[PDB]
Amino acid sequence: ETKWQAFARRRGIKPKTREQRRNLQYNPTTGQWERKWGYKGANKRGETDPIIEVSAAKEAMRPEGTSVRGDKRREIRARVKKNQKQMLRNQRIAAEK
Amino acid sequence: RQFSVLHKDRKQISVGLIGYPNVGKSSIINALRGKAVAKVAPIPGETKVWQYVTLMKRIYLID
Amino acid sequence: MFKVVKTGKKTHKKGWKRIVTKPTFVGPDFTRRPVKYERFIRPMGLRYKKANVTHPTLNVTVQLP
Amino acid sequence: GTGKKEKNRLLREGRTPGDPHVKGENFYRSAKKIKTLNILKEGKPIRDSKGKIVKAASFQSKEVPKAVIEPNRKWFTNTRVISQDTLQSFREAMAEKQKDPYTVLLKSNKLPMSLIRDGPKLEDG
Amino acid sequence: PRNARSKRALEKRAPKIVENPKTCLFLRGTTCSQITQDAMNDLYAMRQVHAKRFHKKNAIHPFEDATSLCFFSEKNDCSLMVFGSSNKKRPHTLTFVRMFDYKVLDMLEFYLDPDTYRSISQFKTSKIPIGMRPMMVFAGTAFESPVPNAFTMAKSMLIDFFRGEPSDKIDVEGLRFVVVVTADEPQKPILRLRVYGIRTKRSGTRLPRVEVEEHGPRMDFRLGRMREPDPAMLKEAMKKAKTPQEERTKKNISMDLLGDKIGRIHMGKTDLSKLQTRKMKGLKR
RNA sequence: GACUAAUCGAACCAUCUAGUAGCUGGUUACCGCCGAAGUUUCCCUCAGGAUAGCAGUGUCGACCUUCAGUUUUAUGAGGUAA
RNA sequence: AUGGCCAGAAAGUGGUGUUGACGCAAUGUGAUUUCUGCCCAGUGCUCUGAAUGUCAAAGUGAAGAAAUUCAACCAAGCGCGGGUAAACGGCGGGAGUAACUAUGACUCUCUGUAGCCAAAUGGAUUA
RNA sequence: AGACCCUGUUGAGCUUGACUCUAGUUUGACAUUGUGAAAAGA
RNA sequence: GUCCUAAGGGGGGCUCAUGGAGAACAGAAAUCUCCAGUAGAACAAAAGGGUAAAAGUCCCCUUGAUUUUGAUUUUCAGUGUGAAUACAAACCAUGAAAGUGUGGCCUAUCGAUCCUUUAGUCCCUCGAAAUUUGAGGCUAGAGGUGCCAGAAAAGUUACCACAGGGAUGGCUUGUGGCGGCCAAGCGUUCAUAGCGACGUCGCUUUGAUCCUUCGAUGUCGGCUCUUCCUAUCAUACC
Ligand SMILES: Nc1nc2c(ncn2[C@@H]2O[C@H](COP(=O)(O)OP(=O)(O)OP(=O)(O)O)[C@@H](O)[C@H]2O)c(=O)[nH]1
Ligand SMILES: [Mg+2]
Ligand SMILES: [Mg+2]
Repeated sequence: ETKWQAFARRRGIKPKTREQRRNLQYNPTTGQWERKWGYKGANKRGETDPIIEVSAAKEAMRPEGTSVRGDKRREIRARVKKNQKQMLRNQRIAAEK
Repeated sequence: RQFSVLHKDRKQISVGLIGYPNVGKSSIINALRGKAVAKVAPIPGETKVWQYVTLMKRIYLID
Repeated sequence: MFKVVKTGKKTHKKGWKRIVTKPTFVGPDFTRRPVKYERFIRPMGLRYKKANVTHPTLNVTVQLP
Repeated sequence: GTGKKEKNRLLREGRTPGDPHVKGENFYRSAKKIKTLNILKEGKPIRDSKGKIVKAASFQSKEVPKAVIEPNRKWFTNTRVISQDTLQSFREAMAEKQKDPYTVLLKSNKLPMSLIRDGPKLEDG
Repeated sequence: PRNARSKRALEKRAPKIVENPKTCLFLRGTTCSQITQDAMNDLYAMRQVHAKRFHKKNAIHPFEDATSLCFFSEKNDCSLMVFGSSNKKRPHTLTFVRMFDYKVLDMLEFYLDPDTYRSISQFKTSKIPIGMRPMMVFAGTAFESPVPNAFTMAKSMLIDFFRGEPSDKIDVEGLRFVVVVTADEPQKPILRLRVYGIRTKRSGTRLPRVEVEEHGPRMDFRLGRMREPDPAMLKEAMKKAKTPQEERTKKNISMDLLGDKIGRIHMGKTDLSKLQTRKMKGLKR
């Protein structure tokens, strides 16, 4: 058992259903169906949009060379790096066991 | 107990008692419990409403 | 969909129970939960087992389970 | 001994430290039991000083959801299929059937009963 | 496993509840006689579908070191190995080697009799189709010894070699070749391996009359050096996994002929002898 | 949870004590000059906050620069009618 | 009785007690009749039975120029290992065996129109 | 200005492996605590 | 900082890196042609024998982004038409076919103005002086919740009390819903589509059976007595 599996067994966390974990959601504003993640997913909404609202303070704190169009990809890379470190820790623990 | 073993997947079983008036449904429930838990009278129609009595952990009796 | 079913002998009554106000399908081998642990109430007068199904191609309406 | 405090009980039972807890946990109450007993205490909305509901009760959410159906290829396929050999075997089985009082029915098998049960008598038909 | 193809290979090589048919690796040492190479060719022809063949010379002595055999099992996913050798002490040797978990489970040497060995091509008969599993017949008193010995392990390896693929059904036209292994208790006993084709003839009875014709190859072996399995590894290899379609029998739970789940209740004998009836006023004389 | 001087799920008396309330009620002459407003922006919310904006008194500075919920000109969007 | 149950800030203090198991103190049930579904051993009750496994204060030994630091040792209770008020509680039976002790586990199958028996009665349908 | 509903930085009574304490009980050490012997050792 | 009808699967065709000889610019290095080329390229893994009419590279089709069923396996379920899971079967894609192949991979969370730790010799102070330990301040570093510490302050009051705040509508009535067809007409007549009253057609016992009553959260009454409406049971007329 990994760390998440042990924690879920202790806390009584139920596994999500296959219908609940589908990569599909209904966007009301566009009135269309879209993916939550992956190619053209909801996690990258607005990277290809023609106009993006930018906060003045956020743009001032933004480093030179970077733009608003890569912030979501930055957050995805950070989350993927954290998940990868966690799964590597789990694999190392399972290898020791 | 055998019915409870057969329905071990469920949390408990309910056993409802039916019949004519004055046949002894409440008397049977009281006898199974070993205690006067349901009202008993020789006049017909003493029991007017449905009543739950917890016989064991997984056995309920319904008068 | 859900209406509050009030229980208790006091003037202030517990309201944890809900009752489904629309028709439901309970399926086969249905035994109701006991009243102490029955939060959702699906009344027997609203349970349906058959429906009038129409085939768009054959233009035939049959009552089906 | 060790102590009747909740922390001492946690180290005595060896639960992994840092785990979250449901409010009201003790020796007599697990998280499942607290959820079960708080179900009985549910049903009261959160109101302001003027009685207006600011948070709805359980299963009284008052917000209208977007009731839509996605296009899916699964809607236009057959969910259940059965073969002629299987139908013939079921017909032979139901012809072979005999009633035993000391046996009980625990789970009904979902079968196309109209294609398995025998036809009515010709006089009635 | 980045690619789906490499992932498929890894899942195929992963342990399973029901196993894949075992793969046999045919390889030879630095010295291997032509008779031994012909015997390896005949065994490969018997087992074409689930075998791989090496073509180089390997300086490996299997009873001294088997690390290279473990490496080859790891790389080729082969659980059986036929290793050819030739020597002054042992002129023609076939070393049947069986793995478990990519480590050597057991090993057995066969010494060929060279003057009586006949290849498949030297018999002028119709041959077995590719992919057809032949039936097996084991004859003699050497296979029912109470102690596990070299003959019993040879029987096990030959069963695992000519096992083929498992099947719950078989066509009646696929019962036309038989492989017969004969060996007797006793100076060294000779294990004789023969393959025959089967002809059927009318006999005036529903059961047909079976007639045999020699198919080849004709092999005579003397059992040689012997490497028995470790005990714990032997129990780990003889553990039998349970198929998920094989249900566990529950007490008083069954399934009827219509698929309904049926429970059994038991009432017991009705004993009313110790019941005292009510002594009413009207029952007294 | 009855009684304990008409006082009891903690008697009566005096003091700390003018205890505390964000809640309720009230808050006392006249005239004149101005004079309003409800996500604008950020913060975990309800039992939330600041903050932008709108106002009044004084001043000071050359009350210096002039600017403007408007049109026109030209160029965009709307090339949409015609 | 060098005792229990209490009360008291304490006391060379008081009550039970001018008392001593047919007594004192604390409980549950509540006349009489009826009356103890079958079997245990999970929680609990109690066993000075072996351990130091947790192991404070004081004490012991070592290092430093000392402040200080590190080590064994470490009572009761807990823990471990036994018997139960078997109270709570869990437990559908009965047979075998290959396990061999707890937990087994793997199969088999289980459904008298007023009597008999008990020291007149068979009751709670209690005056 | 009753009752009922709702709100509170709400008050108060009661309960429990809720928190921090504590009466009581139990265990260890020190002083009260003196006098000799008979051994075992350093 | 950019780009993509995504990856994947199936089928078909072709052979690569390099060397030699040649071709205006083109000259070691652009593109094209021939010959030789066991892979010496590319794709994966870590061969001590991976892949050559392919496992490489280009075309065609699917792109449907995680299908259905299960009395079976494992786990769980106070929301038990079971859920997740494994396996099997069916489906699906491709191909002429043999067949091939998919129907996911993972993970507690919180702090970064945080936690832990190191060095300062030529940094400062310990306020009577000096030295050595030690402590504090300041500065500079290192790592990132395995070895970076920690993340456990519950209920009840029908025994009660206080300070306050409160207590859809010119609606309805006599004729069902869904689906198809016809349909006078409305539109349209460079598109012949779209609405459509009146209707119709399919689902919802030879006068039977009586052995199938299907859930109080929402509360009504009774007496006495007066009046009004008509949507008239009776009396009156047609
Ligand atoms: N002699 C005898 N009398 C019995 C027995 N069982 C029940 N009775 C009597 O029968 C009477 C009626 O039975 P009840 O206890 O009222 O139960 P019921 O049949 O549900 O009656 P209702 O509640 O009115 O429907 C009881 O008063 C008993 O005294 C029995 O086994 N033997
Ligand atoms: Mg009765
Ligand atoms: Mg009754």
